Amino acid sequence: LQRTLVLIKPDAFERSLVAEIMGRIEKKNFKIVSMKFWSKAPRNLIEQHYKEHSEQSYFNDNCDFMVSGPIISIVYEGTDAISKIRRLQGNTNPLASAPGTIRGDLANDIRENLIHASDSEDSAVDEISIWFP
Amino acid sequence: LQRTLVLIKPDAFERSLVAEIMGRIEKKNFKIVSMKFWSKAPRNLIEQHYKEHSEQSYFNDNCDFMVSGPIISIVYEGTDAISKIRRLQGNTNPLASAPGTIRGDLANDIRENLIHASDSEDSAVDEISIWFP
Amino acid sequence: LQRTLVLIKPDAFERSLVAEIMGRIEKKNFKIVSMKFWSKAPRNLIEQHYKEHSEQSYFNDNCDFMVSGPIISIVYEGTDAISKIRRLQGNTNPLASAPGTIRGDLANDIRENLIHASDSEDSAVDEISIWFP
Amino acid sequence: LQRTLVLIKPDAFERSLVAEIMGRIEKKNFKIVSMKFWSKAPRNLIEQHYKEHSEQSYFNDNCDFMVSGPIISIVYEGTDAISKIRRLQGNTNPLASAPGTIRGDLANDIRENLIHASDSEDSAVDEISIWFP
Amino acid sequence: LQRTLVLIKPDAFERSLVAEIMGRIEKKNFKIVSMKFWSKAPRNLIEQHYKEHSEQSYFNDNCDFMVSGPIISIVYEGTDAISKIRRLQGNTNPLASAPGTIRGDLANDIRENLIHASDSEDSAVDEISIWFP
Amino acid sequence: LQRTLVLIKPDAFERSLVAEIMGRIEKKNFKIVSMKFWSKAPRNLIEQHYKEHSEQSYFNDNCDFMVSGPIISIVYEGTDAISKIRRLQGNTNPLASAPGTIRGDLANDIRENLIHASDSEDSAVDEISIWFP
Ligand SMILES: Cc1cn([C@H]2C[C@H](O)[C@@H](COP(=O)(O)OP(=O)(O)O)O2)c(=O)[nH]c1=O
Ligand SMILES: Cc1cn([C@H]2C[C@H](O)[C@@H](COP(=O)(O)OP(=O)(O)O)O2)c(=O)[nH]c1=O
Ligand SMILES: Cc1cn([C@H]2C[C@H](O)[C@@H](COP(=O)(O)OP(=O)(O)O)O2)c(=O)[nH]c1=O
Ligand SMILES: Cc1cn([C@H]2C[C@H](O)[C@@H](COP(=O)(O)OP(=O)(O)O)O2)c(=O)[nH]c1=O
Ligand SMILES: Cc1cn([C@H]2C[C@H](O)[C@@H](COP(=O)(O)OP(=O)(O)O)O2)c(=O)[nH]c1=O
Ligand SMILES: Cc1cn([C@H]2C[C@H](O)[C@@H](COP(=O)(O)OP(=O)(O)O)O2)c(=O)[nH]c1=O
Ligand SMILES: [Mg+2]
Ligand SMILES: [Mg+2]
Ligand SMILES: [Mg+2]
Ligand SMILES: [Mg+2]
Ligand SMILES: [Mg+2]
Ligand SMILES: [Mg+2]
Repeated sequence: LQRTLVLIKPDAFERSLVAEIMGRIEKKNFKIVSMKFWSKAPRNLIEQHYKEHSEQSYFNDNCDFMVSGPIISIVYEGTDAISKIRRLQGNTNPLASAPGTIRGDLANDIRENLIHASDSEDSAVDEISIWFP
Repeated sequence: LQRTLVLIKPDAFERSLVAEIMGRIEKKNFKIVSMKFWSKAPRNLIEQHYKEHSEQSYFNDNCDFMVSGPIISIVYEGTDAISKIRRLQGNTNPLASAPGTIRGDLANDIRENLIHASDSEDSAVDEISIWFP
Repeated sequence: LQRTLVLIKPDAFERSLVAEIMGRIEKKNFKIVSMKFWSKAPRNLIEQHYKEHSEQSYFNDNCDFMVSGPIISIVYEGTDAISKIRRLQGNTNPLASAPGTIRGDLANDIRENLIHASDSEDSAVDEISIWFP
Repeated sequence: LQRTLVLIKPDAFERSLVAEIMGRIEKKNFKIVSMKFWSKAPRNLIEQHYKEHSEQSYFNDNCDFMVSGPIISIVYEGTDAISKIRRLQGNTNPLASAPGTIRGDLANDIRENLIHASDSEDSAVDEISIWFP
Repeated sequence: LQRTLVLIKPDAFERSLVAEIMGRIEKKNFKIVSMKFWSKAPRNLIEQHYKEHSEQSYFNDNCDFMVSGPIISIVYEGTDAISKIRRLQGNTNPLASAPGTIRGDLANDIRENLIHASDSEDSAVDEISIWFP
Repeated sequence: LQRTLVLIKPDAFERSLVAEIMGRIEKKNFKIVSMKFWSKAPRNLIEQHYKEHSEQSYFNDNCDFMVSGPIISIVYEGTDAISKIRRLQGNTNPLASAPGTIRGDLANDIRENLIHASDSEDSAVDEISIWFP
C-alpha cells in the first residue's frame, strides 16, 4: 500500500476534464485520502514542487502555466499506487504517450498535459509534504 | 451569481461514483469555488448541517450514514446555481427521482442518495458557513 | 423486496446496445437473480408472454420481431423494482419516451423498443414463471 | 418521414461537445441526410435563419454569438424527427431544460445553448432551404 | 470464426462493472452465443476450470474468491475471438496490464482481476464443455 | 501545426460509431477545419484516394466496401496531427491493433476498420486535394 501525489492541472479545468481524469483513477480502485482545491496555487509551492526542473529552459513557462488557473492536489492510496498511476498518466511527450493513457487520449502538448503524478516513493513523500504539510 | 453547497456522500465513495457525480455538474459548466475532502465528517457538523431535521424519525440514522465514510464538500458558483443543481440532483425518493438526474440514474434509496445540494438562498448561506467557516 | 422480469429484445443485439441497457439498470443498484440467453426464443413463449395482447392488431408483427434475433431474460430484485425499472425503461411510444430513459435515449420505434419490463406485481409473477419455470 | 435542420452552435466547438451532441442524436437512430461544416457562418445567413426573431431584444447579440466560431448544419431524417429532436434538445431556458436532454445536461445559458433544431414542419422546410439551397 | 469462454468474476458484480466489461467486448463486435448467470458457481466447476493451477500456492485462495459472489459464463464468437479477447483482457499482473485493456483500466489486483478468458483453442473447448455441457 | 485527412467509413455509420470516433479525436484537442458528408462517395474519388493500392488483391473489395454506405471526410488540424491521429487510429490488422486505439477497441476486420487517416505530410496534402479540391 503506497500513497502518491497527483495534481489536476489548470488545463483540466479549462477543458472540463477534471472528473474525466479523477474518474480514470477512481475506476482503477485507488482511493482518495487527502484532497485540496486551489483557486490559484501559490507560485512558491509550484516552484518547490518542480524544484528538480528549476534550471531548465521550460521552468518558468511551466510555473506560469501551473498558476494560470485552479488546481486540485490529491493524495491517492493503493497497492503500488505510484508506479500504477504513472502508467495511467502516460508519457510527457505527446508523440510518445499511448492511447488508453490519460495523456495519450486527452493531452496534445508537452506542457499542457493535464496531470502530475509523483515519480517515486521519495518524491511522493516530498510532494505530499508540500501540498499537505 | 449564486453559490450553492454540495456534499458528495459516503455511498458515492463506496460505489466509486465520485467522478461520475462531479462530472455531471462539471459538464453543466458550474465552477468550483471551494472544495474540501473529509475522511470522516465530525458528527456534530452533520447534525448542524441537518439541524432542520432534528425532530424527524430518520435524523439519527441519517447522521450515522453521513459519518460512515468520506464526504467531499464543494461550493459551486453559477447563475441560478442553487435551483439548477437541485434539478440535476433529483428527488430524494427513489419512487420519484427522474431518469437523467443523479439520483434518478444512480441512487436507489431514500437515505443513501449520493448527493446533498442546498435547497434555497437562505440555506446555501448557512451550509457554506458550516462547511467552509 | 420485489422481483421483476426484463427482456433485452432482439434490436438491442442488432444495434450492440445490450451492455448499454444492462448497465443503466446495474448503475441503479438492482441485483440480478436469474439470467438466461436465448439464441431465438420459441414463438409460443413469446405468444404467452404477450398473451394479453393477442387481440391487438400488432400482436403477430410484434411476435415476429421478438423471434427475429436473440433475447436475454433477466430477473432483477430490489425495493419497488417493478415500478422503478418501468420508469427507467420509458414509454412505449417514441413520441413520448423521455430523454434520460432507455427508450427515450436509444429507441425510435413503437415495436423495436429494446426492452421489456413487467408492469405490475401480478404480471411480474406470471412473466417470471414463463421465462424461468 | 420527416426531415429536420440541426445546427451545432459555436459553443459546442469551444467546449469540445460536438461529438457528444451528435452522438446523442446518432444513438436515437436518426439518419444524416446532409451535413455542412462552416468555419464561420455568414451573418446574413444567421439573420435569415433567425428572421422571426428580428424584433426581439436579443436578436443582434444572438447573431454575434452565432458567428463567433464554427457551426455544423445537419439535416436529419426519421419518423417524426422534428418533434423528437426538439425533445432531445431541451428547453431554451436553463431554469427549465430537463436533465437527460442536451441542454439540460450540457448548457447553462439561454443564448449559448449548444444546438438549434427546427420547431415545426413549416420551419424545417425553410431552414433546410437556407442551409442547403 | 472461433468461440472463447469468458467468466465475469465476482469482483465485477461487487464493483458494478459487469456491463462495463461486457460492453468492451460488445463494442469490438463479438457476439454472445451462450450465457449463464450463476448466483454462486459450484466449487467443483471452478476447480475443474482452473485445474492447471491445482498445485499452485494461490489455487485455494483463487477458488475461494471465485465462489465469493456471482459469476456469468459467456461464450463469445468472432474471427480469432480467443486471442483478441485475451488482448482486450490484459496481463494478470497489475504492474503489467496496459491502460486501454480491461484489467489495465479497471483491475488493481492479481487475483481480483474481473475477467477470465480462454487462453487457447483447446482450453476454450475444455472450458466451454465445463460451463455449457 | 499540421493538417490531416480522415475518412469515417461506412461501417461506422452502420454500427452507429460516427460520434464515438470523432469524439476520440475531439477529446485529443484536434480541431475540424473542413468536413463533408457523402451519402455515397463517388467510386472515382475512392480509387484516387487509394491509388497506391490499385494493383493489390484487396483493391476492388475495399473500394466496394467504401461505397457501400455514407462516409464523412474531415480535415483535422493540430500540432503533429498526422502522426498523432495515426497512433489513435491503430494497426490495420485486428491481430495487431492495441486496446485503447480506435481500431483496437472497436474494429474486428482488416477491411471494415472504421477510419482512414493520412499516413504522411505528402499523402495528407494529396488526400485533402481529392476530398476538398
Ligand atoms: C520535459 C519538459 C517538461 N515540461 C513541463 C511539463 C511537465 O509536466 C513538467 C515536469 O516535467 P517532467 O517531470 O519531465 O514531466 P512529467 O510531468 O511527465 O512527470 O515540466 C515542459 O514544459 N517542457 C519540457 O520539455
Ligand atoms: C425524507 C427523508 C430524508 N432522509 C435523509 C436523506 C436526505 O438526503 C436527508 C435530508 O432530507 P431532505 O432534505 O428531505 O432531502 P434532500 O437530500 O433531497 O434535500 O435526510 C431519510 O433518511 N429518510 C427520509 O424519509
Ligand atoms: C402499443 C403497441 C405495442 N406494440 C408492441 C411493442 C410493445 O413493447 C409490446 C407490448 O405493448 P405494451 O405492453 O403496450 O408496451 P410496453 O412494452 O411499453 O409495456 O407490443 C406494437 O408493436 N405496437 C403498438 O402499437
Ligand atoms: C428566448 C431567447 C432566445 N435567445 C436566442 C437563443 C435561442 O436559441 C435563439 C432562438 O430562440 P428560440 O427560438 O426561442 O429558442 P430555441 O433555440 O430553443 O428554439 O435566440 C436569446 O439569446 N435570448 C432569449 O431570451
Ligand atoms: C498467477 C496467479 C494467478 N492467480 C489467480 C488469478 C488468475 O486469474 C487465476 C489464473 O491464473 P492465470 O491463468 O495465470 O491468469 P489469467 O487469469 O490471466 O489467465 O489465478 C493468483 O491469485 N495469483 C497468481 O500469482
Ligand atoms: C492491407 C490491407 C488493406 N485493406 C484495405 C483496408 C485498408 O484500410 C485499406 C488501405 O490499406 P492500408 O493503407 O494498408 O491501411 P490503413 O487503412 O491502415 O492506412 O485497404 C484490405 O482490405 N486488406 C488488406 O490486406
Ligand atoms: Mg515529473
Ligand atoms: Mg434538503
Ligand atoms: Mg407491457
Ligand atoms: Mg426556435
Ligand atoms: Mg489462464
Ligand atoms: Mg493507408
